[PDB]
Amino acid sequence: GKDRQRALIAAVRHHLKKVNYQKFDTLLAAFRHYDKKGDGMIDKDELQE
Amino acid sequence: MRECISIHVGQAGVQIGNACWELYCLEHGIQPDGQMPDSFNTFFSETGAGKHVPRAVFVDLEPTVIDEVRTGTYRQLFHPEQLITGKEDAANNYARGHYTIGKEIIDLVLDRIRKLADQCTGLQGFLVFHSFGGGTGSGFTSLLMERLSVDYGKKSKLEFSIYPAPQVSTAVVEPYNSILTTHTTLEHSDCAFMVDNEAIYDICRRNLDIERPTYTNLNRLIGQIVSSITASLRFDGALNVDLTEFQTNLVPYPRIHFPLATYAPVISAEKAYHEQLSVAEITNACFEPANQMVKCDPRHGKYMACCLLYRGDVVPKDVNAAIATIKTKRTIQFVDWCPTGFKVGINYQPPTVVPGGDLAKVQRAVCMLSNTTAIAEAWARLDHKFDLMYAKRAFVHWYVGEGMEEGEFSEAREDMAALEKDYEEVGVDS
Amino acid sequence: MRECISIHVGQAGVQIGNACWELYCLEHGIQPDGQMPSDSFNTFFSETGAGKHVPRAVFVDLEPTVIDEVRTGTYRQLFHPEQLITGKEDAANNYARGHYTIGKEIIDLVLDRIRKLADQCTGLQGFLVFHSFGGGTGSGFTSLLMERLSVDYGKKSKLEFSIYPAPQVSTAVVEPYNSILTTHTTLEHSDCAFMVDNEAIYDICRRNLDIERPTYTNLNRLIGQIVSSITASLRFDGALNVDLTEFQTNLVPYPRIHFPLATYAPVISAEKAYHEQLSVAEITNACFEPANQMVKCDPRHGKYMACCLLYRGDVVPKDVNAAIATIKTKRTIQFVDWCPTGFKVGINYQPPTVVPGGDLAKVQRAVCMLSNTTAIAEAWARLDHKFDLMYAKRAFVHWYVGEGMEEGEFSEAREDMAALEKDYEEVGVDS
Amino acid sequence: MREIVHLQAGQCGNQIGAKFWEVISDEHGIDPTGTYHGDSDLQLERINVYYNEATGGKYVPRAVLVDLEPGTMDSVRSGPFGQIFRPDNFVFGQSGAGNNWAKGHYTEGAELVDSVLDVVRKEAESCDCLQGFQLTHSLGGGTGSGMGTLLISKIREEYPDRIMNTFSVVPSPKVSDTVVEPYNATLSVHQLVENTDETYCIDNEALYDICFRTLKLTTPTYGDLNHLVSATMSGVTTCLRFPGQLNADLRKLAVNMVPFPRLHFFMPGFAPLTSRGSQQYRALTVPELTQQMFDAKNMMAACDPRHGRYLTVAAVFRGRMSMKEVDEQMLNVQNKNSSYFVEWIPNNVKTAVCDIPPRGLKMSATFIGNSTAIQELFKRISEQFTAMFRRKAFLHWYTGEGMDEMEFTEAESNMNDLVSEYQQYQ
Amino acid sequence: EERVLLIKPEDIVLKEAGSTEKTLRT
Amino acid sequence: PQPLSTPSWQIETKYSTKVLTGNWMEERRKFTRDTDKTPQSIYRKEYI
Ligand SMILES: Nc1nc2c(ncn2[C@@H]2O[C@H](COP(=O)(O)OP(=O)(O)OP(=O)(O)O)[C@@H](O)[C@H]2O)c(=O)[nH]1
Ligand SMILES: Nc1nc2c(ncn2[C@@H]2O[C@H](COP(=O)(O)OP(=O)(O)OP(=O)(O)O)[C@@H](O)[C@H]2O)c(=O)[nH]1
Ligand SMILES: Nc1nc2c(ncn2[C@@H]2O[C@H](COP(=O)(O)OP(=O)(O)O)[C@@H](O)[C@H]2O)c(=O)[nH]1
Ligand SMILES: [Mg+2]
Ligand SMILES: [Mg+2]
Repeated sequence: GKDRQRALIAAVRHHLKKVNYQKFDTLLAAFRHYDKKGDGMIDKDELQE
Repeated sequence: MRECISIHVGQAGVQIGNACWELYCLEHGIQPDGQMPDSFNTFFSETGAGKHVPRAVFVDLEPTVIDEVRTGTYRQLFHPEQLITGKEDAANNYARGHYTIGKEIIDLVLDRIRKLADQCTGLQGFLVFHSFGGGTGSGFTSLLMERLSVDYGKKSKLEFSIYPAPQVSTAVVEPYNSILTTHTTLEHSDCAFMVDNEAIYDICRRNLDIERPTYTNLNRLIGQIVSSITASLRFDGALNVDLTEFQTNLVPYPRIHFPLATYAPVISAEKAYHEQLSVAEITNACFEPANQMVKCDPRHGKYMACCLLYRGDVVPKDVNAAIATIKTKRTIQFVDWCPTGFKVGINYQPPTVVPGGDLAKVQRAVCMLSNTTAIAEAWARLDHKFDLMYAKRAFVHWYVGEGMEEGEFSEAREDMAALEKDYEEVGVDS
Repeated sequence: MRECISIHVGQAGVQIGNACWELYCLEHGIQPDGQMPSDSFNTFFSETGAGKHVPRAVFVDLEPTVIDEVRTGTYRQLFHPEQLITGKEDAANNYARGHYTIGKEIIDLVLDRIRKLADQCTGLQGFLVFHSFGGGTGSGFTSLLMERLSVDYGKKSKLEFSIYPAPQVSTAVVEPYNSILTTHTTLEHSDCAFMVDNEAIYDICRRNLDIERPTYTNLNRLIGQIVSSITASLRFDGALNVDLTEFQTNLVPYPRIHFPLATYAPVISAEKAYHEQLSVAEITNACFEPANQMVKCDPRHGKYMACCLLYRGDVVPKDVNAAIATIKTKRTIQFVDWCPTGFKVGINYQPPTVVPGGDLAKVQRAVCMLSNTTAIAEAWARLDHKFDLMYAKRAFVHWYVGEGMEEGEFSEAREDMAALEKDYEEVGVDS
Repeated sequence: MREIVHLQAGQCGNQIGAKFWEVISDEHGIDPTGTYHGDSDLQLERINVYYNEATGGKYVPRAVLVDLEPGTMDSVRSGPFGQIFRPDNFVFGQSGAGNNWAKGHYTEGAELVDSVLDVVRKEAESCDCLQGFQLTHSLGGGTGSGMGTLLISKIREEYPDRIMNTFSVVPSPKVSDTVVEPYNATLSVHQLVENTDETYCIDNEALYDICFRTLKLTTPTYGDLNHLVSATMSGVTTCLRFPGQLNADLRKLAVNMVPFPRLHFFMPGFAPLTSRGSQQYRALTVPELTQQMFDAKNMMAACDPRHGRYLTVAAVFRGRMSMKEVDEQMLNVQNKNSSYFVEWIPNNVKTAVCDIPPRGLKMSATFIGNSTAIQELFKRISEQFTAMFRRKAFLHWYTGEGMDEMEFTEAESNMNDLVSEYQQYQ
Repeated sequence: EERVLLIKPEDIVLKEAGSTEKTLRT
Repeated sequence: PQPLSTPSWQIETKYSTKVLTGNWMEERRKFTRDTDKTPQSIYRKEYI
């Protein structure tokens, strides 16, 4: 009963991987864009936005 | 020091130079304000305030298309006298752009070319973007390139041209202005890359999966070729080419300067990460006829010379192991007088993706400029349509009433008939 | 100077070599790194001038799945990276695939390394070829390797250790086919081919060692003990030393009867050795008991032609000769009339070496026995019976047909083995 | 005492000289700063041969770095060793040669020589007793083939009695990279066969063969090919700078390999190459170097020696060794392969002995060989030239610069005569 | 990226066996 | 004398060196083991 969950997680993860690769040249810039607050950690509202 | 002065003529050259000079802004990291946030010296000149102004000229006879550049995003980048406007267009006629309308503004263009040549401490040549099928792009260009040869004699004059498509065509009297302006492109030109629109229309459909493209989807792929040709002047690499270097390795005779351009890999963003972008599978795409950007088939013709312009993580071992297996295909033919037919240029920098674009971020790319005899198929299908129209003497009063004689029509068919006759004699093996 | 060369072909031979090279390294005190911690090694190892030591063996297989185990194992620092020769697809238990089609693509690489080792050797004494009859690789590759090395080197001894197919337990269905196709060519290009089966070692491990469920590592360690015991006479010094050519002449009285058998003594666990003393007479009689032959056959049916006893450790000729006299006075062992002196003995001053984590006990002496019997004719009769029961209805034939092997060679090999069995009968009968 | 003045021209000569000046900086114990960091006194004893003394104990190379294009002098100055080359020894033009021999020999290559000829005259008179010269260039290019071979004509006329040994990069049918190389390859051979003393023909395809088969590396680069070429270049003058038992200069390699003035083409080989995995598992001994030496897979030219005959053979040895095994090994290969040497000259094998081996290696040996099989190198260039000159191809880059069409006629006629001279001596 | 803490010293590994490039721990 | 996995001119799809295909042993190890000192000469070694 978790097949829809696994499919949606896989689709979102692959889409985020390709979007990060196409937008950000490096990985530190991607992390700093994902985390706007500068605390060093990524929160749930940061992830959803 | 090494730098090119780009010339754009017509309504085509403005919309090609809108998407070409977009990439030069993004390749060197140039802000739309004009400042960095010495490879940029090839195009962007320095100033004591720290801003960079391009070394380009935009010419048209209508102010309709240049006013959008003047009131667009890039209004602060282009110099106020590097965007010259005429009051009235040439209106799809050769004679208007060559004698009446195109003569009133040639004195203004010559002064600006003379300025940008004086700031150039060393100049390699000129690059031209125009349209064969237009009035300004074929009428005004035919007097600029005649006048460029008088002042600057031995300078290189390359050419990126918009040639009529074999089936579709936007203008009725396009075959007149396609035939008549070729004389300027024989004696007063050095290497003439041609690209047409049907040969790019099919590419974006079956590769990029875009069902409905537009001119901005075509201008970026033309804008990707010109950066791959110039990339050896700008950035470091294992083997560097130059405008003196690949003119040496692609034209054997001075009347044959008509190659065919191609580019690979050309795929979308979704398909990229499942395939392997091998060095073999980016040079096997170029030799296929479906990747050709001129609607003609090299299977009918024979290659004379070729050039390969690599970018990115390319090993010279991979180039030679892929060239060696190319030579064993029976489908690709060569003339017997060119046993060594390849030139290899390696540049370190991988291509840069534009935001909102269709091409993906790749590590390797190669642009091949191949000379063939099958480009004579393209002119025969255009020489066919000219005499079919000229037999009934149609649309002639638009031409003789503006300032040329009717005797320039007989010269136009007879001059490039020998250029046709030049290709069967050359294509015969020794 | 007296040196031997080793070849390991097929999975069984490769894994037995994997077992035995560790044993040789621990006997000489040599790390898998290759250097001694801080000239009896000259038989097997070669001193690299940097300080390392390398073995004189070539590990070749048509399948990479067992030699990549050696390459990625803890003995990556021992061998030579050009000795390790791989194919791309196995023989799939097919003699024609092992000998005609895929066996021709690597044999030049096989012989070049052997030529290089021969050029490195200041002296050469013989070949040690390790394989099995049952598999297609170990049945086909060894045939063309024997004919090529017989073309190359003429009169060098070729000791050949083969895992013999047991009559009851076996893991293949073309095993009689592979055994017959090996023994077609083994008769004309060999001198000393020793046989080892699986079920006899299984019974020994179940009864003597009290191991209920033994794996292949126990069998491979025991066979490594056998090979170390037989080559100790070439490595170490002894009172009576045995050379390869001389015991080959001892063990081969007729050129077509050259299939001897090997036994080891004593094989006991650690508990029983504390309570029991193992005198020389008891050990050499345990050699002759029916429960200690490492080939499953009935020894009462066949007689003994000639046999050699190679003793390791504190062993003295007084009780050696006394024990031989007791064996001769024992009546149930029957010897042939034409050979009065069928016993040859050699003695070495060095004790056996245990392996840590093993199931073998620590003993002050041991012995390896090599015997020439006529009892293996029953096993070969059983092999011919299963072979012609397949061949009556031409089962499993079209694979060998399609690979490139003809039909009448089956009949030629079958009649050759019939002739060999009749030769066994004709030498068994006495004047 | 006696010094070698290195010359490098073009793009290929700069990159070869980038790697050549790296290992003799390694062997003499020279840091990238310029000072001396060594452990033995033998390395400083004869260091004036290549390195010139200056203030602060700083040693600079005695080499010029010449090209018509500044695209490669910027990179070689920004390499790991770019600080040590003197800025007055970078002569540069502003316009590239463009793969034309005419641009580099009459128009652009005929003007920049007067700056190069000035700066080499300041350095030549600074030497006490100059031995000769050495040069690295490319025949397939414009600057090295054009103006590098123009300095061959000019500096030979000014100094007759010197030594001129060259390191040319001949083209290759399989690693072919330029359309008009047959023209700049043929027309430079005519300048080589008269004004040089020895010739060592380096080839591109013969170096990929070594790295694939002998060295076992799947993806080589130019940083690996240049190391093999730079290994020979240090090993050919190895006895001018270190003591030995039977030492030999560049004079004695030329008087033993050249029986006639038009017989001065060689092909070189290097002895110690092995693999990466079997670095420490192979014994390196006098029989092992000799066996690796004479095989056809070790040769640095694209010619098979079995299809021709060796005329004369040179061998120089570096490392501590026994003198008897040296004499016996190349006497056995001379005696067994009786058909692979000509019979009108005895003692075709020359022996030289040095004492210091290269760093991290214990015995090394370089093979210099005059052979008739180098004719096969120049015949494949000739078959491409005739098939393309017959169609008058690409001539407007040559006729329009100041030449007549007969300069190609005389260039093919003399090169057809050089291959005619090798065949009669076979 | 090595200068720019977010990553522990144990997190950096070689990409392959005997290779110059550095990557992260999986 | 050519191994079945020697580098050559044949075009093959290359995976990482972890995967045991083609040539992997030669690429797993490192090239450099190049450390030694200059061991002087016959003349100084002998004449003391
Ligand atoms: N691919 C492509 N083709 C273009 C582009 N802009 C113009 N063209 C071609 O140019 C042709 C029309 O020529 P124009 O440049 O508009 O006309 P002109 O040169 O200004 O001459 P006049 O109209 O008389 O002033 C069209 O048929 C197009 O095919 C462009 O941005 N991309
Ligand atoms: N003692 C012992 N015998 C083995 C071992 N592995 C296989 N055998 C014997 O080998 C016979 C079958 O041949 P295999 O070794 O499996 O196959 P092969 O000889 O390598 O030939 P291929 O299958 O083509 O690779 C079996 O009957 C076993 O008795 C082992 O590890 N130890
Ligand atoms: N082996 C090797 N070949 C080189 C090197 N540099 C250039 N080449 C070869 O030289 C050819 C091009 O020479 P080119 O640059 O035109 O010579 P130039 O014009 O005189 O400077 C190429 O085909 C390369 O294969 C190098 O460092 N090593
Ligand atoms: Mg217009
Ligand atoms: Mg197997």
